[PDB]
Amino acid sequence: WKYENLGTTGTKLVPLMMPKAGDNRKLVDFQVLFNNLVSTMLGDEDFGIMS
Amino acid sequence: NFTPTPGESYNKNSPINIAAQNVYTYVRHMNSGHANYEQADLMMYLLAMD
Amino acid sequence: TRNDVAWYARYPHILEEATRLPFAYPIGQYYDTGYSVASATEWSKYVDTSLTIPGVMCVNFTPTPGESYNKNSPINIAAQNVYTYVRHMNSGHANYEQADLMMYLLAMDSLYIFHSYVRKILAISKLYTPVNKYFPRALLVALGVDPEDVFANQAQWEYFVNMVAYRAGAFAAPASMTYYERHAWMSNGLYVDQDVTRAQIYMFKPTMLWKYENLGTTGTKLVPLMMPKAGDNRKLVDFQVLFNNLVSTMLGDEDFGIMSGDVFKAFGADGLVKLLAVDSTTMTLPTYDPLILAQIHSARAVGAPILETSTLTGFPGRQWQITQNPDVNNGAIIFHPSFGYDGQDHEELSFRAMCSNMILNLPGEAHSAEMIIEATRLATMFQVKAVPAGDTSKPVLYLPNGFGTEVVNDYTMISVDKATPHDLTIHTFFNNILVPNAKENYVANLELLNNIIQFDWAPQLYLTYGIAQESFGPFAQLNDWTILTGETLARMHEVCVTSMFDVPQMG
Amino acid sequence: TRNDVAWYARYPHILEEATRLPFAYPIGQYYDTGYSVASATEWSKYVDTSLTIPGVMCVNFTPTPGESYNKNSPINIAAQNVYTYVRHMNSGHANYEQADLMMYLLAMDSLYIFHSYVRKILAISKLYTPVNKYFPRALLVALGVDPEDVFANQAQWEYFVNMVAYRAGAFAAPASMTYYERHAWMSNGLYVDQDVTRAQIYMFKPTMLWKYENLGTTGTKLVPLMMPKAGDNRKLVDFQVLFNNLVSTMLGDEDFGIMSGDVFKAFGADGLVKLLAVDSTTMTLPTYDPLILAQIHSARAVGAPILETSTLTGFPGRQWQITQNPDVNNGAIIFHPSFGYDGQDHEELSFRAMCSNMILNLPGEAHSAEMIIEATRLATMFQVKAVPAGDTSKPVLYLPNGFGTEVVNDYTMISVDKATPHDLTIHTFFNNILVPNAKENYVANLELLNNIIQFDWAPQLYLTYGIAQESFGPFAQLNDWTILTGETLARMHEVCVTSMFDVPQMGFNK
Amino acid sequence: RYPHILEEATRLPFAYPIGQYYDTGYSVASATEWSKYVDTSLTIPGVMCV
Amino acid sequence: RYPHILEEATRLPFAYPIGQYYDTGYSVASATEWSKYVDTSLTIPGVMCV
Repeated sequence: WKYENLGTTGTKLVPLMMPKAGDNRKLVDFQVLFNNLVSTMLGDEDFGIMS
Repeated sequence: NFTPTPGESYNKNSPINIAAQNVYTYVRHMNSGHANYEQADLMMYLLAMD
Repeated sequence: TRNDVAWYARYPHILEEATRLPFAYPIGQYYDTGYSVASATEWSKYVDTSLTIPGVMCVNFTPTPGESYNKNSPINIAAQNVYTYVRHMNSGHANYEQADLMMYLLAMDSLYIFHSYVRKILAISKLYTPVNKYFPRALLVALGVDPEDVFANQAQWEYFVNMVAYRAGAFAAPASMTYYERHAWMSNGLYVDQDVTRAQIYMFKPTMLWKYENLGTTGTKLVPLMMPKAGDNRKLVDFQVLFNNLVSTMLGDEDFGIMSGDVFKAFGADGLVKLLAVDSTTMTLPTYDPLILAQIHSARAVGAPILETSTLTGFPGRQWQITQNPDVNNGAIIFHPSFGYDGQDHEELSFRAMCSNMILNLPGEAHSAEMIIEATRLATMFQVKAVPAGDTSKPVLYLPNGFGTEVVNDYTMISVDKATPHDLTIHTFFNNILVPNAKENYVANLELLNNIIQFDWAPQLYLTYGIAQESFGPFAQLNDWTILTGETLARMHEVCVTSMFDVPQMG
Repeated sequence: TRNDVAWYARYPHILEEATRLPFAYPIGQYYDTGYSVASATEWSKYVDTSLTIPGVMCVNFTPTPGESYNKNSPINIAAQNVYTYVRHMNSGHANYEQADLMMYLLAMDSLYIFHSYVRKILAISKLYTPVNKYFPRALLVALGVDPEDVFANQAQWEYFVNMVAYRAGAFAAPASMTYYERHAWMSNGLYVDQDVTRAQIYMFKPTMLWKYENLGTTGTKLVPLMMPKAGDNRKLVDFQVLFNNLVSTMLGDEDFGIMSGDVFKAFGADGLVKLLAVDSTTMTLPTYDPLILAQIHSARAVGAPILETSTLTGFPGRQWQITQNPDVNNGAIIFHPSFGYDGQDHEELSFRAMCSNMILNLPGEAHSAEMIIEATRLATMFQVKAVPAGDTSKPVLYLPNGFGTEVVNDYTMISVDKATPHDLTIHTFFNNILVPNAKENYVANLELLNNIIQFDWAPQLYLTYGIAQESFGPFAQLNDWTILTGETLARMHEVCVTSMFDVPQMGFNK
Repeated sequence: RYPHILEEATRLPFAYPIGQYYDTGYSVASATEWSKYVDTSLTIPGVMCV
Repeated sequence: RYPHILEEATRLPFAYPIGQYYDTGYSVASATEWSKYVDTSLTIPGVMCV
């Protein structure tokens, strides 16, 4: 579940698909996935206040 | 191959909404929390951490 | 001569494994039973798979001083009694009369009911049960508050209720005058219909309160101030302007301070009505009280309060008013409301079913005098019809044969919707329910009836139909009933109005 | 919480004089409430002054051996066990099979039920009470008997009951088989709903009994013999004709004589069912039994029995029958009855409301296994529709998913009328009630509902409105409940039918 | 904290007798339009003779 | 004598986390016409490197 902020009209959790069992993904793909996951969380001050 | 879920939720009487109310009461009121977010925001932060 | 072992004791594991079923379903929750045939989905509404169980029935009441037509009324005799008690305990020349003191003493009751109401709104919000999902939001919706405003603004709500208790606690009122203790007992308390964990809850909410409205040399006139109804999502600003409208004429006023100080000198500080304080740990638990349940079971709803803005075609000047005027009835406190109103300037044809003699029903077979007279408190019977003026009148009004220290206006029931998203449903009704001729409201009326019979001591229903031109009588289960005529209920009402307003011994 | 009012203690004389009220109105007669508003006679039917409290709800049942469509049924397992004990463990005769012995044991139960029936008719007629004017005539009307006949011919009734108990002793049947004890305990008791003075009364009456039929070498039947219904006003001669018709094919059959002597030899005279004698001093007082009330609550009426003269378009061969044939179906006893019949050749569309899963609610919060297994004895859930033989079919029939030792056909409630004679009213109804679109059906249905809610552990109602094409679900006050599906109730039915037909007097499982 | 809730939700009848046909029933119940595509039967054998 | 009213009137959110911008808001709601003459900003610094 990837966090999505819509502002005053709500807040989503959207799917972020993981690699499947034939994909042969390197470390750079998992680093891109982790950067895409925490992208909308470390710069949000709503998340900082709640944290 | 699994998908993490908060449970099925279509009204306020859901387990995730009851848990949202409980954790928002403990964080916001029993401890002096901030007032710029609601219970659904705190629960979705707790769901995004998982 | 040897009795052999039975089958259930020869195979106890078979019996205990076949009968292991999950009981104690949480209420506050929609349940689908499913189909046992499963081909019956072709029979769409002819198969009912829904199971909704209600949780809250709120009794919506109006506090009254009893019926009053002259100075021989029990409220005026009580005014005389309490005024000669207070005046003969206070050295000096008073500036107020007996009627001013009794009108102060009723306005203080409306303040104390307001404080118990907002403290109930506060103390409900901390209730949680896993097996009751109506807690606390259905209780808050039934009291007419926005439930999210109480959780979001909890400290401001606590400040408001503590300031109401501080500002209304500055006035004195006698503690040994059971009117205050009874109204506090009703307004502070959640009542289960049965002493179980998944029980249905009864509440008491004021429909209106009495606002003082000083007039000067032309007397004193307690006016209605309507409370928020269930479904109104009222916030703290609305309850604040309601409190400010209730105290605008008596907060920093000299006459109310003089009357309060005279009551404070007459009755000691131990003899005054104490308002409960509320912290963040204050909780009211649902209790089992058979006296509450006995008077709910024999409650009869009188209808909506008539206001000065309420339009009634053939009835002008019938608004509910506790009045006082030295020009009228020799300065007596006057209150005689007419009943059978619901808004909606037309005749509510279902109030004709309230013209029978009531049935007072109790459980067991031995009934004490205290139980019998406590079970008749919310009961009000009509006596005659009010006379219109103009030979063209749309509603039909009724005069009672006396009433207690409070009358019931309405009942509001909170259940769960059987349609998605299964939110709370709000149904307001009298004892008398009209079922007009349309296909929508037959199954809806049956759902209301099945919802009402879940409540163990629910008020007795009277149902009229449109095409039938016919009312059906008391829809309730009876155990040990008697038939009350209006004169027996009038005598019990006069006894209980006298007992509520009674002052101790000295002069 | 509400300190007591000190004014009531200081003036108890005024409180006692103001609250002298006539409670304990005797039930059995009409009461008028009167008028609070004396001018409300102009609003004639919009004011209800009537108060009709009912007294009797008769549960009309059919005794069953359980559902049986193969040899693995509980009745066939019981047939094998009792035939092994009678034929082989004791030296029995070899001219009959296990299905013959089991059908003899099933035909004896109808005799025992008939004896309990006429014994309850006799014991009711001596009951008169100042507090309950339903006694005894409403109980006698609900059982189908002319109540003046039992009064005028009390000695003849009293000796006929004893003669039934005497002539039933020509046939031997085991006493540890709790099928007989259950049916005798059901069809004789007067059951009170709340354990107070003028409480409501539940009875159990057989709708039909199983009459024995011998086809010779091509099988053996049990066919229905209909009992009188609650308006019939039957004299003693009708009940004597019914008892003569019941034992007509049993006392002259030497297969039954051989099987009777074999059961007598195998179990001994001390281990047989003893229908006990009644004297002139024999009374039944009504009892409080929360197991019986838990049976009546959550009971499910399956409809009328289907007879061979019954007219069912699209269903020509669906008459209720306990049949065995050595050529058919491994020689197993077959009872596969269709349900949902209303006595007419059309679709009773309120039985469509019996197609959802049932609710079983019990008192309290701690239910024992014995209590849960007892409370499901009259519950019957439909499973599938029957297949119509053809394409045109007016009724809709239902196959169950098993049933207990008895199915409910009907309920009959006796109440007083609200119109000016104020006589006894007889209403018969299922759990499912159709309210058709007519101007006079809604107030009558509401009176039926309000009479039903006087009975404490009443059956749960399912009301269908013809104007809305919509049914409403279980009209009852709930408690600690579950949702039962068909397989759980089928497992409980399997358990109880196995436990009823078990004879511990046998040499089995020691 | 709620052992009664757990013990009441999990009381199921185990130990079904073998030698017996079992119908599982439908969980969707509209699926009777899908006649043999839904399998509700449960047969368990008892004897394998060598 | 009235510590409940004192506790309810002084439930204040202290311990604002430093590192982010805070807006104070407007005591006078019409003071947006005086745009830069009203300062609603609060920027607390964290690091001074010598």
